[PDB]
Amino acid sequence: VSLARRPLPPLP
Amino acid sequence: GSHMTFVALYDYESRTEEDLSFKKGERLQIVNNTEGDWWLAHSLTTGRTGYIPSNYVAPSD
Repeated sequence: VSLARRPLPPLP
Repeated sequence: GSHMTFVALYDYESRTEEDLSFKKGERLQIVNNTEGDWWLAHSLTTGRTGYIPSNYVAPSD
């Protein structure tokens, strides 16, 4: 299953 | 393939083996950025590969 299709984390 | 590179805008600590850790200023070769918001990268300072969060980088050259 795709590792690319995850939500982005907050910038710090 | 493309020879473009991206630069990290912030430090990032990986939470999983699949993902790179990197430092602000690190140069990253993207192997692919057409499948989702995490991109498949190669660090031009450590040589490791892994996914990176695309919001943490910008084109450098």
